[PDB]
Formats: sequence, C-alpha cells, structure tokens
Amino acid sequence: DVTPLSLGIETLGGIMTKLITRNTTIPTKKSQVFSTAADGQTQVQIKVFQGEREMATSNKLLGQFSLVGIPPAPRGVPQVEVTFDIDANGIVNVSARDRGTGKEQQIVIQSSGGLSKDQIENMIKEAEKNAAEDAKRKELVEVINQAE
Amino acid sequence: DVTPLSLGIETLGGIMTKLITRNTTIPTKKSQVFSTAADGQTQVQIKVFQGEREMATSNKLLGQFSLVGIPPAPRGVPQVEVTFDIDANGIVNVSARDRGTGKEQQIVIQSSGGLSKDQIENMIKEAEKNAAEDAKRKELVEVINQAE
Repeated sequence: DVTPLSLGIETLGGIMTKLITRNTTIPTKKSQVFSTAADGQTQVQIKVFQGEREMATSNKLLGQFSLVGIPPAPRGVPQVEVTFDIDANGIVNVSARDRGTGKEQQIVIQSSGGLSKDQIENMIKEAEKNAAEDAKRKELVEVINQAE
Repeated sequence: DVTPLSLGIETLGGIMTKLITRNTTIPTKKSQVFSTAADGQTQVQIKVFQGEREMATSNKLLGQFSLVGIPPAPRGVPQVEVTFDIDANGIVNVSARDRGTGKEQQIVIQSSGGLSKDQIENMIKEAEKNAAEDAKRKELVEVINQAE
C-alpha cells in the first residue's frame, strides 16, 4: 500500500533522479520528460534504481533498457518521456518514449524489487549513513530549459 | 584579433560548456549562471578548459579553483555566476561569484601563446574526428520547462 524505497533513474553525472518517492501510496503513476546529454545523441539508456542515495549507482539496479534511433539533434532538444507506473500488485512498469518519433520501450519489475523487510531497513540506514558523503560533490550544472 | 580555440568550464557529467566560442573577437567578457549538483553542496569546482571536444577532459586544462562554504540548499538552488573576461592578448580573468552571498574567487590565465598555429589546427581537426565518439554517450539529462 506504500512504496518502501524511492524509485527513479540515473541521469547525467550519476545522479539519482527520483520519479516515485519512498512512502508513496500504491497504485500510482508518475512521468517526467528528459533529454539527451550529447550533441547528435542517437540512443538513451534507462537505468532504473531503487533506494535513497543521491548517488544513483549506490542504489539497487532493478532494470536497464535502451531507446535507439533517436534522430540526431543538439543536446537537450529531444523530449524522452519516462513513466513509472505501479499497479495494485506493486508491479513497476517503466516506459520511455521519444516524443519526436513516438518510439517507445518498456520493462516490468516485481514488487519492491524483491527485497525483504530487513533489506529495506538496511538500505534506508546505509543511505542515512552516507548522505553527508554524497553531498561532497563539487560539480556545476548548466540547467536545460525546453520552454518555448 | 580572435580566440583560436573555445574556452569554457566542465559541467556535470564531464561536459564541456563553452562560454566563449572559438573565433570570438577579443577583448570580450561573457558570463553564465550555474548551480550545484547535489543537495547541501557547499563547494563548487571551476575547471577552465580550452578546445572543441564535448568531453571536457579531452580539452586542455588552463586553470582550476573552487568556491567553498556555499550555504547548504537543495541542488539547483544556488546561483554561481562564472565570468570570463579576456583581454586583447588572450589573458583571461576567470571569476566565480555566489549570487546569494557575494562570495567570489578568481584566477588569471594565459590562453594564447601556449600553442602553435599547427597545434591549434590539429586540436580542431582531432576534435572533429572524435566528435562522433562523444556522441555515443547514452545519458539522460533532467530538464525544466519554464517561461522566464
């Protein structure tokens, strides 16, 4: 009836972009538009992560799939809508769709990534323990605004 | 007189963000506002690169400095103004200033005279030959859609 851990995707620089936050009631659905990181980029890889760390790869990887044949365009121009849908049984459907071409791909993931209650608890604690360390990143970000 | 190579900073994900593009008339001054990558981030590192590659570290590092003690705030909230001020002889004053606190630092770097005509042409040619490789990146970027 609620999600035990946050769910999201890895974005540029290894950032955990949460689509559904921990403790959201189920069923639920959330979508968000993303773009490409490189000029002339023709494919995108969706890496679905579960956990609380801002450093994506320190969370648990639940799925990985690609959308290919995006027509080459300047970085930040394509609109790739990514949707996380969680159904009444906690099945997580993740789809990515390129708005320009309509090309779409999706996967499914079992309820709560198969984790036991103890494993969930561990992950929450570990994330708390490492929160301060994750904040020691030094990078600068150029915001991409697709507003017309 | 003009810049023989682009000049910019490395942003999240190792991206070359050009502030002054190659062939810009000098002297000139260009500024752009950037933000933090992590929630509670208190340091930002300004890495100044010269060259055309989208992969920052494949360009020539000219200088590096930090702003430290940025007040903790959610990622993307702080506003760090980065300015390249270049004189008729290619000398660049690069400053970063936190808009919120006015805290700032700067470095003064030579961007001319450290490369031959041939080295310049070769760097541009090399970048052109490696552009397709940089384009094979698979990452997604977060975007906003906000009229200003």
